[PDB]
Amino acid sequence: KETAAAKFERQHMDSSTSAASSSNYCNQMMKSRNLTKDRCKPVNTFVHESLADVQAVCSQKNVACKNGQTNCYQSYSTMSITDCRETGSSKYPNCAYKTTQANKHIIVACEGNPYVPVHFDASV
Repeated sequence: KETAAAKFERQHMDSSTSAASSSNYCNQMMKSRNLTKDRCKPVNTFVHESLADVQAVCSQKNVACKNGQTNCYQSYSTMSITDCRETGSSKYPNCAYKTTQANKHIIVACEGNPYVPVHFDASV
């Protein structure tokens, strides 16, 4: 139903803001991107850079993915990101998330043609 590339954009891209401005950002974004739909997705990272800058990571530093695959790439530069993690008290359907803003290098898994980001591996 959703292509792998479109699902990555929906779950991780937020180019409309330069950084999460309030502690409520994660509760708002996890719901509007439909990540609290049938369950509370426990962890999710939003990247605040243009889509072209994120797609460009697929041509940057090739590294292993946590799973051992080798189609992962680490951005040469740091990027504005927001980590969203369910709190100890979150309860479907009352999903509650802790928002943590940071500037780190992102690691993404790339696939296809065009070769674009399909999974968010981690940040450093």
